[PDB]
Amino acid sequence: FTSDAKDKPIGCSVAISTYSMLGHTTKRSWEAERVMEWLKTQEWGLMILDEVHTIPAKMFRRVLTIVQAHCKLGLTATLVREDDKIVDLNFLIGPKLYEANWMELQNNGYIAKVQCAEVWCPMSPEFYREYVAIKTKKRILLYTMNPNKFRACQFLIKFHERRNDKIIVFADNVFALKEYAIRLNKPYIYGPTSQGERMQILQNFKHNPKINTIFISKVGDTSFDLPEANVLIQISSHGGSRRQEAQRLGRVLRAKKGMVAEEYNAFFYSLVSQDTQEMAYSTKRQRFLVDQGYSFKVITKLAGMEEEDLAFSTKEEQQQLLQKVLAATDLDAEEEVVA
Amino acid sequence: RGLNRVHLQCRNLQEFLGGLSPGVLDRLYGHPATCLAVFRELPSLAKNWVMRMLFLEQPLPQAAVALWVKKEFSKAQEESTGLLSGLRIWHTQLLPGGLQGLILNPIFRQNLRIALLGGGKAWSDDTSQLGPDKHARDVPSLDKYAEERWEVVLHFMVGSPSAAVSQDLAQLLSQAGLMKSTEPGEPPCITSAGFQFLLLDTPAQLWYFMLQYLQTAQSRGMDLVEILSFLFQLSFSTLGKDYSVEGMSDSLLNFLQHLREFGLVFQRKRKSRRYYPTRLAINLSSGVSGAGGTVHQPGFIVVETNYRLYAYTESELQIALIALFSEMLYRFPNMVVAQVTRESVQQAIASGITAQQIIHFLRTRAHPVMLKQTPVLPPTITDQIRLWELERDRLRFTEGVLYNQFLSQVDFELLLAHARELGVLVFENSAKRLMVVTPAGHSDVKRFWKRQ
Amino acid sequence: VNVLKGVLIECDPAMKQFLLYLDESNALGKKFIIQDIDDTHVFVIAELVNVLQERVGELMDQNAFS
Repeated sequence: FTSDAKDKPIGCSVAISTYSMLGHTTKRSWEAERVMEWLKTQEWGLMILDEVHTIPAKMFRRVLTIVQAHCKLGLTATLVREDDKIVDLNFLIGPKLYEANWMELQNNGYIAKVQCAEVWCPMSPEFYREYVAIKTKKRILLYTMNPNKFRACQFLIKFHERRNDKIIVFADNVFALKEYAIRLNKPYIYGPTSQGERMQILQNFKHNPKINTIFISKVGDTSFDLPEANVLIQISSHGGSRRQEAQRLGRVLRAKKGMVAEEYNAFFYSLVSQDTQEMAYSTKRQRFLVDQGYSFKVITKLAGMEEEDLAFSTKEEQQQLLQKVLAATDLDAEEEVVA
Repeated sequence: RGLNRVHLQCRNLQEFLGGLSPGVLDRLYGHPATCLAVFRELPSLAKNWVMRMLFLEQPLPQAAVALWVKKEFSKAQEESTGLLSGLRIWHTQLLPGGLQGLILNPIFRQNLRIALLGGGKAWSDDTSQLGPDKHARDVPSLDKYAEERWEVVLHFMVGSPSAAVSQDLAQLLSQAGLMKSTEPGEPPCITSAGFQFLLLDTPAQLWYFMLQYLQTAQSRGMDLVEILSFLFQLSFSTLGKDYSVEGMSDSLLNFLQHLREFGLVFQRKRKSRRYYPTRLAINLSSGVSGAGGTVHQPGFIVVETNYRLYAYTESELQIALIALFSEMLYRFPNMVVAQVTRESVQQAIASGITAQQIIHFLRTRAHPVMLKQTPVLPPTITDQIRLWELERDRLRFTEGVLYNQFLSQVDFELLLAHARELGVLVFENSAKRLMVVTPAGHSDVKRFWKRQ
Repeated sequence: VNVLKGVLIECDPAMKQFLLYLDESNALGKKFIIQDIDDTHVFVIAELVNVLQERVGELMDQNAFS
């Protein structure tokens, strides 16, 4: 029951629905006359909230008033809600019933130990020209397309592929993620990617062991049916909410079967350009991670980052990349839409 | 800021004595205890060879002695050799036919021998047959007194109230360059070196502080050799036993008064002729406090992976030190809570404090519960503490003289050859024919540029 | 003529460009680079190194943000 799709009140037994449909101010459609009057009439024996930690007071108050369910159960990712603000709406549901300790999940392998790391890549002199000169947000590509960041990304991906670790690569920009995945010759998914073209990749990643690394647009910041992976790398450490980043990180990362004895059986990477606006979000992520108890480290260089064949090894290819970045418009350099 | 930040050059016994005159060292080696102090400070390499050679007056050939150590370790043996010779301990003598025989300085030999076995003096020590002293002082009372005195000096650097010290000592703190004279009347101020010293450990602190006293000693007319020998005898003294000021020069009396005021020695009265040496004096040697909480007194800082510091300390001094590099969060009666952060550590860095000082300062004070593990400080903290300085210690300044834009490559290669000839070359660019030379060559090469 | 006393400044290539940009911006109030000599070394007017160290450090901090 959601205006994005056809719905079936007749003989329903479990209505699964979207708050923004139900907490409307005024009817969305005749389909709201169909369902909302019907839903206002039903008395559900139990209400399950999957994202109560994200719903605003007004939408929750409207929903609770409309349904009047006999029991309500609030499911949350984190106790502190981004919409908690002055009033903790949790009391509308009731006390906290239980809290699974991060240590109990890690000690029992339910949630893998995630290696949080940041590749603090030194800024390239040429990119530094453009970084300080470009005060506008077109600067985003400069920290994102630094050869140091690309070469480190390429190595670690090929490393995690050698380990046959399922890995997903995420970025804040269309051109950046495209140029990476294209030059790396790896799958990339975007909004225009048709479901069959998308499923071809997903099935060959979720089940076929050949595809170890896939590239996913900023859409991964939200529900885009992201697959399961053991390693995640942020091409940009620039990003939004720390909790939403942490939510995404846990959503995708899964314990690598049989590797729990290793230092880590899950890995997270976020790539950082030194002396750039990325370092604050990097620092705040670093802090928020250690605050949340996650293990963290910083990376600058590791074996193979220069001992292996990696792109842009010559000044000209670096120049072509930088000129292609400079020739790209602000739109191609701006933050990729999330949808 | 033409050069890098001012660093507190920690000169151990080798660096200090290595600059002294042989006659001074010979006079110093006059006492048996001075020889033992020097000897014990030597590396095990020298320590064994000296002991092995002590009973000979024959100039053993340099090669045979060098052939006492295995091929791979002979290279490391050169370090001890260079030290022993540089420290006048080893003097070459020639075997028949001019072969390089080796001999230890007879004074040093004879004093070590008099140290091990009877000699004309009984270690220059005696009881004077006196009984138990009036107003007996206990070992813990001596330690606390010495501690209190040392704390008062550190408190004086911190500029806290009740830090009672003589102006000559306050002057020395400023004269040594620890307390910066940024304002008239010498109000509490500290240089980078003084902060580094504050974070340094007690034995290295006391050692270098006394080295500055010695550096000013002859400027103050005090007897270097005598004070040093007295200090070494004190380092080899016993806490509970009593020692006498009988037969001490006024120079030693002045130093003894400082030494008493400094809390290294306890006296019944300033004028009394019998005293008890404190733990600090016995422990006054160029050594290391350790890689974790101190053997003599355990650490109290519970450093945690989340950069949170739980220092079980009451001491306003220690607390104030933690405030220099860490951001403090709470004060609790038995424990203090703080966290290390970029800003607060960048405060230490900008004040001129190497991250290793903080790492070691925390290590030496690491609470004993943090022990029983190889790394006492988690790697993430150690790495990020260092990374914070490595973030902002990339710019390295160096004063020099630039030679550029010569008329041809011959000029560059000639000037570079001249820079190579004099070893005054700092850096050069052969593509643009650019050369940087030490400032000493400024006039010499500028004038030569008119001649070439 | 071809001789200057000054300070050799060792910096990484990124801060080489920062020094060049900061000198080009005149952002210490005066020109401070004497010349670029290598990708890692620059020769600088000793008077402005005192200000350079602070303004670079502050701008390195500022560059972290936003």
